[PDB]
Amino acid sequence: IPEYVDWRQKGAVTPVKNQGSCGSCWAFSAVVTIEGIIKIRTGNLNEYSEQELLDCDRRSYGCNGGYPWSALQLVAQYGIHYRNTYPYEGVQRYCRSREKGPYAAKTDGVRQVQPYNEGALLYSIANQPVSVVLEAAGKDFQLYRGGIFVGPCGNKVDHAVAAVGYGPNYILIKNSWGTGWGENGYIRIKRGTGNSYGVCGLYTSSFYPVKN
Ligand SMILES: *[C@@H](C(=O)O)[C@H](O)C(=O)N[C@@H](CC(C)C)C(=O)NCCCCNC(N)=[NH2+]
Repeated sequence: IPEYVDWRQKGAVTPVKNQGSCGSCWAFSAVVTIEGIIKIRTGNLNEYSEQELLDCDRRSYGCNGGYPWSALQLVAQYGIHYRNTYPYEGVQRYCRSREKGPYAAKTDGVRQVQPYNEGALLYSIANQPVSVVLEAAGKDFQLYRGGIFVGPCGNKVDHAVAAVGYGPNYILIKNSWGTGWGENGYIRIKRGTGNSYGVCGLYTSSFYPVKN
């Protein structure tokens, strides 16, 4: 795998989104990985529905949080609609996937990166955007404006985001806090520290969709 990956440069990343107050990061993270794998496999970059996962993932708890793995398993089992078909409302509502016609995309499964293993995560990022989790509760992360983020942070992971690239010192993260946070909505998080957890627990729980 190469020294640099940046799926934005491959046209595989949609604009940065803002989840708002709803604890829907798990769905945004999942959606980033679906948009990416659909671009990688088909050549078209589309936006898909975080709201659909929020409403329809019966293992998640809506705006009270959820599981990126559950959302990706939902897109592989049923599918997902375009974002314009099922727009983001920032609140869990009834599942309306039935009422919006056939799905726009469907994946074939979900694979987990071997946790606590930087190279395994880098290998998955070289192939596609990856859903990852991290500790975002610290003010250092909350107030991050730019640069390669080194913390301070613990590994108490609480926030799902998406890894869309990396470099020699960093992993490139698409957050769902709008375009005014970080580096136009992105954060570069230090890697190569020898901490199995990753900076901010970045290697704790990482998933990506599989699409044949
Ligand atoms: C993410 C966010 O919007 O910042 C949101 O809080 C979330 O999904 N958190 C996850 C933790 C990370 C994805 C690792 C979470 O808490 N998942 C477990 C389910 C939520 C807690 N349980 C209930 N019943 N609400």
